[PDB]
Amino acid sequence: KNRAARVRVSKGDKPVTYEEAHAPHYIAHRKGWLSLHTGNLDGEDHAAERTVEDVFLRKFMWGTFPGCLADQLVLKRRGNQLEICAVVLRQLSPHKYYFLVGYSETLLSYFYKCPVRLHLQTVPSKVVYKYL
Amino acid sequence: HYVDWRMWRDVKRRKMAYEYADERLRINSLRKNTILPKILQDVADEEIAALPRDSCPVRIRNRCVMTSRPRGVKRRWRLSRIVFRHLADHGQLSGIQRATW
Amino acid sequence: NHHTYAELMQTLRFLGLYRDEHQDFMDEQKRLKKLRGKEKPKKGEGKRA
Amino acid sequence: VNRDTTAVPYVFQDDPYLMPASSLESRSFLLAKKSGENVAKFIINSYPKYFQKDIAEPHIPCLMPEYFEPQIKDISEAALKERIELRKVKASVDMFDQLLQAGTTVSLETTNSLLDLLCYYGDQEPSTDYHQFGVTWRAKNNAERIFSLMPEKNEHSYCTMIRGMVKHRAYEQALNLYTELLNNRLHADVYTFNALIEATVCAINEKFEEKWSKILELLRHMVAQKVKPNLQTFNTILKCLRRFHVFARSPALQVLREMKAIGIEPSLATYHHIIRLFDQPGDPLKRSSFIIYDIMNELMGKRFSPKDPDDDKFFQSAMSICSSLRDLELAYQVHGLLKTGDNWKFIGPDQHRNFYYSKFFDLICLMEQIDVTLKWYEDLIPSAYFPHSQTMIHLLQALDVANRLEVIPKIWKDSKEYGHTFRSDLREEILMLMARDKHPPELQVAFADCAADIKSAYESQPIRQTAQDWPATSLNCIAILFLRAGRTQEAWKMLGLFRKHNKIPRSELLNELMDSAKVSNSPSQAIEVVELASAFSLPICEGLTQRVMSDFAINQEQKEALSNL
Amino acid sequence: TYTEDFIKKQIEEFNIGKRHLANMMGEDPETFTQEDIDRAIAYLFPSGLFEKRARPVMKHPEQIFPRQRAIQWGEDGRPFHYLFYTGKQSYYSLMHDVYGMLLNLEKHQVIGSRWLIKEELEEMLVEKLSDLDYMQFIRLLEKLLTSQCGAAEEEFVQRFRRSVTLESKKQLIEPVQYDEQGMAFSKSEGKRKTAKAEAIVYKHGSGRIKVNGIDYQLYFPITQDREQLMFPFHFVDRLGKHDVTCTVSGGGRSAQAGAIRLAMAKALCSFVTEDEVEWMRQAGLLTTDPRVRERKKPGQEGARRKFTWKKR
Amino acid sequence: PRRKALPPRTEKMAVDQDWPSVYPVAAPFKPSAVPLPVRMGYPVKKGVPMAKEGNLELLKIPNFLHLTPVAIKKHCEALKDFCTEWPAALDSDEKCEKHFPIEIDSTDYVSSGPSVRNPRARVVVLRVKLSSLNLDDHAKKKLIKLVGERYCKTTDVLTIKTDRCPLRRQNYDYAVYLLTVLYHESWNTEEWEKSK
Amino acid sequence: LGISIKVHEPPRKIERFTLLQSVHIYKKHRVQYEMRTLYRCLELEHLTGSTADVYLEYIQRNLPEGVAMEVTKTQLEQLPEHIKEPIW
Amino acid sequence: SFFTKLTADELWKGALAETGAGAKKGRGKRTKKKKRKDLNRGQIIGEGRYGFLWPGLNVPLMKNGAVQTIAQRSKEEQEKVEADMIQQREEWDRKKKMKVKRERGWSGNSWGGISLGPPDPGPCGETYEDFDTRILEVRNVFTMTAKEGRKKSIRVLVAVGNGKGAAGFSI
RNA sequence: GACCUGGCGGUGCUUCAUAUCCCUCUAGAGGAGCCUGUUCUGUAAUCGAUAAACCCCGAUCAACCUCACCACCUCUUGCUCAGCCUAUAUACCGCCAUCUUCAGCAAACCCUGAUGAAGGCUACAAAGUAAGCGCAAGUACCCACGUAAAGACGUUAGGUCAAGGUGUAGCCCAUGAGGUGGCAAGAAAUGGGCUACAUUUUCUACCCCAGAAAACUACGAUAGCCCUUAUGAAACUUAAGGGUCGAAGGUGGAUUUAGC
RNA sequence: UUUAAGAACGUGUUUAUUU
Ligand SMILES: [K+]
Ligand SMILES: [K+]
Ligand SMILES: [K+]
Ligand SMILES: [Mg+2]
Ligand SMILES: [Mg+2]
Ligand SMILES: [Mg+2]
Ligand SMILES: [Mg+2]
Ligand SMILES: [Mg+2]
Ligand SMILES: [Mg+2]
Ligand SMILES: [Mg+2]
Ligand SMILES: [Mg+2]
Ligand SMILES: [Mg+2]
Ligand SMILES: [Mg+2]
Ligand SMILES: [Mg+2]
Ligand SMILES: [Mg+2]
Ligand SMILES: [Mg+2]
Ligand SMILES: [Mg+2]
Ligand SMILES: [Mg+2]
Ligand SMILES: [Mg+2]
Ligand SMILES: [Mg+2]
Ligand SMILES: [Mg+2]
Ligand SMILES: [Mg+2]
Ligand SMILES: [Mg+2]
Ligand SMILES: [Mg+2]
Repeated sequence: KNRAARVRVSKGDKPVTYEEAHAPHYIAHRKGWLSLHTGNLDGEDHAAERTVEDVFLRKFMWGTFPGCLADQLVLKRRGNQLEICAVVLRQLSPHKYYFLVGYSETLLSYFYKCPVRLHLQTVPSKVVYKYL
Repeated sequence: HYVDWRMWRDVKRRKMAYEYADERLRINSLRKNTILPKILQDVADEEIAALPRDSCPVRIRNRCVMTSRPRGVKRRWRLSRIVFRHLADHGQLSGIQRATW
Repeated sequence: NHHTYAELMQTLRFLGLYRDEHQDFMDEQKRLKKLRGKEKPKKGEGKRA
Repeated sequence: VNRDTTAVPYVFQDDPYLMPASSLESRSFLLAKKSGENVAKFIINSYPKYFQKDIAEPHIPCLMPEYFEPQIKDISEAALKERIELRKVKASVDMFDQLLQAGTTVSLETTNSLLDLLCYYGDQEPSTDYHQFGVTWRAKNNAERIFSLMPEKNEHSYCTMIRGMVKHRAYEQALNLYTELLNNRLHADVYTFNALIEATVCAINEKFEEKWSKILELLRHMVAQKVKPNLQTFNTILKCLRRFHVFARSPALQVLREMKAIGIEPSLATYHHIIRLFDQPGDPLKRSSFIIYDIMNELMGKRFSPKDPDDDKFFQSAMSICSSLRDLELAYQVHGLLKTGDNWKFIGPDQHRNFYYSKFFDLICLMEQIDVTLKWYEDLIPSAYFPHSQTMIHLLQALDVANRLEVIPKIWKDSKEYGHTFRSDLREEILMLMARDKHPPELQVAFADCAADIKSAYESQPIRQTAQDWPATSLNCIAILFLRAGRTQEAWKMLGLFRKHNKIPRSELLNELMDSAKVSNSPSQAIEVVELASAFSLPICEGLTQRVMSDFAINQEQKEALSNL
Repeated sequence: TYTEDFIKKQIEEFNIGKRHLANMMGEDPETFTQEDIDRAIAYLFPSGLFEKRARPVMKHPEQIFPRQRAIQWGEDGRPFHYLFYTGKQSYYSLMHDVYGMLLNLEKHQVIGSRWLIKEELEEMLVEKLSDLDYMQFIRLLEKLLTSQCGAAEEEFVQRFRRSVTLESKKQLIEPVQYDEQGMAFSKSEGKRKTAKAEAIVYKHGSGRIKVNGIDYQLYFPITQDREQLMFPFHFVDRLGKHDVTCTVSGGGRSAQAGAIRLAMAKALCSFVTEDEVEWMRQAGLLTTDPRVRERKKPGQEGARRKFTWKKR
Repeated sequence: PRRKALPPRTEKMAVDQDWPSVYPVAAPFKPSAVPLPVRMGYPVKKGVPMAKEGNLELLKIPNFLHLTPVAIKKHCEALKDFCTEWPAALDSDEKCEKHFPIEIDSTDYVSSGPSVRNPRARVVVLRVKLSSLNLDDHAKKKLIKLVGERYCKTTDVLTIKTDRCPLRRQNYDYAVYLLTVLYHESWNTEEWEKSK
Repeated sequence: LGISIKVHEPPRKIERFTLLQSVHIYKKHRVQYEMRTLYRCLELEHLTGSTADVYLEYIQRNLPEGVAMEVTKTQLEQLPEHIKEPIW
Repeated sequence: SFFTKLTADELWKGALAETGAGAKKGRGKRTKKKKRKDLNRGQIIGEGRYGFLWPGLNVPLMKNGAVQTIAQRSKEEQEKVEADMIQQREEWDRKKKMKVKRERGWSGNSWGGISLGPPDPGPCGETYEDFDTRILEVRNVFTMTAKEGRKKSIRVLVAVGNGKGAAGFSI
């Protein structure tokens, strides 16, 4: 049987998100892409460096906002800029969110040598597409 | 903090081959011709063969940058077939989708 | 450069700014093996001689 | 594009949960975002090696670690200059002795560069990421020690030493050091003379007539040494004259006229020191009115550039003058001057911005028509400043004046969205206005739907230190607003809270309770009205009870009513 | 579940958002139809997802949310319909009405139309139906038609019939054109495999054909290929009456002929009668051949062949 | 108690407002800012598409909310002061090649990332017809033999492509220099040419 | 801005490649992927250095995510001085 | 390396082996089962080994009306925080180990005689607080299936009563 | 002793299989040579897959490197707040094979069997109602066709601890690390494939109206031997080309594969 | 009523405001 990126069915008590409920054969039919850049276009270059940056960013933000991310990130590149768009929860205090936005935006700008901006969208609880 | 020693040995190899790249280049130019005397070409055959082994570029291996896998690596992303699919199947690679036709 | 990535996030973890769920895993297991007696021996002064 | 009125300042996260509601959040949210940038710079400059790799093309110098530590470890003339460029007071001075002890010739342009570093910070280290009252200057300091060691002293030597003393409130010592300058056949610069004017007045608290003569001497010396004054030279004069509010009024204009004579354009700070001086806590304010009107005509239709550090403090004061004068046609010129070109940047920091828009908006509601006052409330708030509890009050006192009490149910919603949900003074002025007079059903039902929200705030209070307290007027108004609306059921449940908290009910609340009972024709309820007022021993109750007994009362209840008194 | 009050609040957000969307695009909120909303949502929120049901959509709540049955009992608890306890009050109230009209008839005494499909009947009745239930209802309707149904009965039966758009398998004639000299001709196109051909057929000629500027017998040495070129004209008895000038590109030897055969036939339909064009169609001269090379699969030697299988 | 989220500011917005002021530049989709009941997602059995609140699919879209027609027309109205007028004389292309017989081609590449470099940006191509040059029978015959496959007899165009040097200003100079030594050597006649 | 523009859609390009489905053995079973590259060419005409400097900056800045650009600029020049007449 | 590190849900899902071939047909003894532990329970955002105090995250932003600055706990004070974190851990853990003396029925390991409490309330405002439930028999019965084989199912017998003549049983 | 469920039956009846069971069509395999894998043997000298569901399989790839093997030598807080290709795939995640060239899995309620394991249909209707998963529907390629993709719950403790990660256990002057050099062969058997045994052929021109060749100088090696070149620091060894050589083979046993 | 057709080692697969 096929297993990649499939959430196995259960009794019906397991909540899943939209992206987590669709398998790889829906990536351009019912889903989009979580990262958007020009590396993988015909005749373009540096698709390997943009991928290592993505893998590190998804882990930096998972451990920098522990237990706060409601759904996967969305990385966006427009030339030199790097836009991180995240959906987070409302448990943490806003005082601490503003601290981490400025700490991460700055730390990552000096690491990757590019202007970095972070966009949060708070939701009360993790959105549920269906129950498996 | 690399994946394994096999990876660490290739990092060193890529570093030593970058230092002697020009020195090796200049010597081979003498050997790769029919113009200069054989006596001189014979001396350059011994000078480049006395260089350290790790300076030779053919001893470099394109491993995966995440798992250190020597085979099954896609050169454009520098990843193994197993890691590439893990990222492509989750929609983390821009433009990469499954083919059907 | 894996040194930078691993040394950076090792430092950020001691600073309290990065939470590595993977180290916490193996740090908790390595703590339960000391209570069970499976502790790493002293170098040089090992079981063999 | 233009400012978005529905939004908060760009710097904040455009998200309902992260938006600053109150004015305290607005300032505490940017201090935390500034604190994360500082925590990251600490980590970037403490572990440079992780961030040295540069992949950017073209190179970005502003995104690379800074190196604050000295690299030339040898003892030489060039090794000390590198420790003076990093502002290393302790290392440079402790290393200057070693260089001096060795006997190596030290250039005069190098020893003068050390005095500037010492005369500015006062032999103290600058502030770093991590390691008011009184006179900062000290006698036991290196500034005076090294000054004696020097074998040769030029003009700059004294010039930079006199300015370091005045900066640290060493006025008395600076004047003593200036006497030596004149003894050495030397000439000071404009900057040194500027600090000398501050020492004259601040040294002694004498009468103005003596001070004015003193100042004119330095000016006559400035022209006697071929020294030309600058804008700062004139600004200090006005800033110093502030103490003598009344007397300095006329001298001030002479200083202003003088600036115009030499073709020195007064900046925003110059006009700031004038209005503060002329402004005085007086009722007539005849002179203050005439001054400001002339200044605006001069400033009208101009674009300003930064010249003096206090140029920003102009707008905050000018608005205060218009508020004290209660002149709105003048405030439109002061604010209309703040929008031209790029003068909007001179408004100043937050605290100056919050105060500016308070005096400004509070004067709008009071003076202009209500239809225009509400267009300014949609533009400024919240995009410009977060209001204070007082502004909401003044705005409420304008709706009363315009007989537009149908907007009150909206001003209470916005107050809670700005952090005024638990402001006692505010809730005590919104209820009285709604219950002051009877209104049509449609309008009387809205005030109750808002009075039910004001009532819930009293029930849930953030401060649990003290017991829940309900103001007398509040309970008096919350209950009467249920009756007029039609919520009789809820109107009788508030009766227990009156005596529970020993709060006196007004007669108008009791007199109107009659109809509610009469419409119901339930004598039992009618007695409850009598029983409550009797507990408080109100005189209206006894006379009221007789009328109720005439209209509706059970025989058994009539006898009990008299005995209860 | 979605209540009636909830739907009513969604109707008010669409109306307001419909006025904002026109303010963005600079249109008139009054004359802003649903076609303009779909075009403006596709510019602002561009999605190329192959599934159109997964793209951003801003429609009317009456087209998004599924239709739901109204409440069937009041406060007291009595249902509103006498066939409630059947569970199919709508389906059986229909069967009761139809069977009542069949009793009255006994007492006093299609090409475009298609019977309502099952899935379309549930929407009308707002009820879940089985297959065998659908057939029973269809049997009464047909039985109703056979009898001399009255005018009022026909209107009822026409609520359960749906029109059908009957396509026409009639070739489309090309417009005859005129050149500078004044000769009449007609142009068409053919396609076989990867070969694509454009043919120009003159009304009057001496049976000359030129492919890419070369006479046909030189361009097609193989006899089979020339037989294909002759088939269109021989079938209609017009050999040696027209002059053809075509240009074929791509494909191989035999694919270019079939591509040319098709174009010549399509362009030859303008100089013949309708009955002949129909005959050309029934002979396979106007149909594009869809048989194209099939792709090879991984784990296989070819499109359909498999690797040699070893049982042990 | 717990901190509650404020209502979205879409409610305070009016219909006859100025949208460019809300979304002046490119920014992600903010449901608390966009006053539209837009939905996205594949619906479940007897369900409706997911709403904008919390939707990640709308965050993946590179929206064009900052580029409404109203803004474009308003943006370009402010950019007409930077532009210059095209010579009315040079109406067609035949008249452009009569006064400007040389055409320089150069390509620039825009790609995401911190580095803007691209080795394909150094290439420079120079095309010019030989009918616009002051050549005679001999010079023209000799010039066509030196350039080789750079000259197309069908169009009578000389094509010079330079990608030797790092920068694009150097390759431009190299191409002009190549065109110059070709023109002059073509005019020069040597003795060996007699043995044709 | 008063510029002539023509638009055409060049044919797309699809680059495919196959990979093994399993981590070990099971050669027969593989997974196929593709990257689809779609094009759109905008042919402008009769511009000046300043007009192009503005228009390009305007559209380059608003270039969306995942969209590249290849700008081919065709400049008009005049014959150099040395080319006017021969020296020999 | 930093790129070869997974998440907790992936680390625990593999270590517990809850879903495996051993779990399906009674191929694993339940005497020593591995128990999941949440490692983020008692972790605070901003706390590290070095003892740094980041204003806004670890400690209050302003102190005495003034914004704090970056400070680091002393060795003596930072060591007192690590030992105090341990006590909260062991205590928290201890509670779980502590076992309640559940009232046994006819026997220690038997199910008969054990009470289940009052039945669940009905939707239309029906409650059975006056009723008491008690188990009579718990049997493990099987049926053979084509794909899985032995299919284990539970058969339970209970009784309910109010103490006033009303009683009933079910399966 | 009597039953429930399932499985099995060289168990009955009936209807069917569509490249599938039989008959029937087309080209092949099994014979020879070569390439390549595996098994045995051999060697101081890896591991893994290994009925269907292994055998040009992990490898879209091994002259050193890769490399984990062998011999010899060398280092010890060691590139890592160490390390281990050490044992365990019968502890696991992860990614998969297989039935699947299937259509069923099943929560939650009701009812039958005297309230047993269990079972639950008849349409002119006799107790079943059913979320959800899958199928289907949709989408991709040139459509409505077809091909892909998809394909649940489970079955084979099926494959993989040597992708990486990891539980348990074990090593820590060595089961770790590094260097130099070296083995990867063939008595033998076998799987898969390539080229051939020729005349619908061979050579040349041409890319389909030609001329020659045609049985011991024919057809026929991508083999051997020699030489040269390409890559590389390194090639009797890898590849390409030339020369030389002109072998088996004369359409292939039982049996056997694929294809609408 | 209708040819023949053998065999498959032993265990283990379910609970608790400037000033
Ligand atoms: K054969
Ligand atoms: K064979
Ligand atoms: K074979
Ligand atoms: Mg498969
Ligand atoms: Mg290699
Ligand atoms: Mg084939
Ligand atoms: Mg016991
Ligand atoms: Mg082997
Ligand atoms: Mg084995
Ligand atoms: Mg095995
Ligand atoms: Mg195979
Ligand atoms: Mg080797
Ligand atoms: Mg070796
Ligand atoms: Mg080892
Ligand atoms: Mg074993
Ligand atoms: Mg297994
Ligand atoms: Mg398939
Ligand atoms: Mg399907
Ligand atoms: Mg096994
Ligand atoms: Mg021969
Ligand atoms: Mg040969
Ligand atoms: Mg060589
Ligand atoms: Mg036997
Ligand atoms: Mg047996």
